[PDB]
Amino acid sequence: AQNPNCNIMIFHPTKEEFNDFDKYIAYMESQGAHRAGLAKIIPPKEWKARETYDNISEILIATPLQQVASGRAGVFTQYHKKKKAMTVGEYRHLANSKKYQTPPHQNFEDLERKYWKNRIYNSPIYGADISGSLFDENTKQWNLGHLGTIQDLLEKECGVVIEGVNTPYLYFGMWKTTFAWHTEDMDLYSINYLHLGEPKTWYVVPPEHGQRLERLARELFPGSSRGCGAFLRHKVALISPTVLKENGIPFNRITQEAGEFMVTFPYGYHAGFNHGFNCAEAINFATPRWIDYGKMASQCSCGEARVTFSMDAFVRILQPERYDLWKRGQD
Ligand SMILES: O=C(O)CNC(=O)C(=O)O
Ligand SMILES: [Mg+2]
Ligand code: NI
Ligand SMILES: [Zn+2]
Repeated sequence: AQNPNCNIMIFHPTKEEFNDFDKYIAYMESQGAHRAGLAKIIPPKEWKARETYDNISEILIATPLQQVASGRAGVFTQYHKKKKAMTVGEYRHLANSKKYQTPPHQNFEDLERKYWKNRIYNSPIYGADISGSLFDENTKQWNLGHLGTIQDLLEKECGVVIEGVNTPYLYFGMWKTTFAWHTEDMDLYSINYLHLGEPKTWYVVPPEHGQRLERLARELFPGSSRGCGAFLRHKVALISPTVLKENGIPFNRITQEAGEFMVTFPYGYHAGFNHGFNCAEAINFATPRWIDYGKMASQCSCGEARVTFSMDAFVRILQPERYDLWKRGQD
């Protein structure tokens, strides 16, 4: 078995190897990358996502989200308070303000310490989940707006044609902006490219150990657990590395820098935070190996998780028994 300790692997494809996306994902899996739940891909030196980022300030963040925490430093939830629209140029100025900027620090580890110590005492503002792409249309390799669609993968694998579309999302972050512990919708893969700015630190649980994280989460968030049998689908709970270590939960961590891709694998729980002003782009995707994870994915039916139009068909075809109850939660 390749990568039996489930370490995060880092890949350096050549420009030749960067041509065929599906093939390279299958290669990474042949080396055991999926066992970690997360892999880093450093693009060939010849590759670029676009020529410059000089003209992005007029992108609109229609609903910036203020991430307000409740709990204790290592075990907290966050809720998202909607704020007034602002441009990316306005948001970048805000991120660089004295109130919101990254503090002085020695290195990523020092910054990570300061994050866990201090996050809950602040409410950073996240420009998340903005439909769109920063890849130049002429970028042919690993262009997240030109991937094969999950609907087409389900059709190729299973023969059933379904409605729905699959497009990327932009994320504009600042210091302390936070992504809560989650897997993807329908336990899909994700791919995330850090276009610009300051780093993003990731934490990940190997897929084979995801249920250990779920059991800890039920213990640590007991009211939430009673409310919903899949409450991590709400994407609100945070648990620190120290707490995970105290409770024996297997995990790994890595920092992504600008110019790097990360891939999350089916049922790889992940969480993290941004170091300062940045912009990332991410999208879900599928491979043949995903289908069995899709069929087994938990679902929130309490009404909180509320997701895209396109998840309907995935539930309806892969999980017909659950369909009725899950759709009640959607309506
Ligand atoms: O970058 C973020 O805030 C969150 N991204 C992801 O969870 C992802 O790419 O799967
Ligand atoms: Mg612009
Ligand atoms: Ni994710
Ligand atoms: Zn729920």
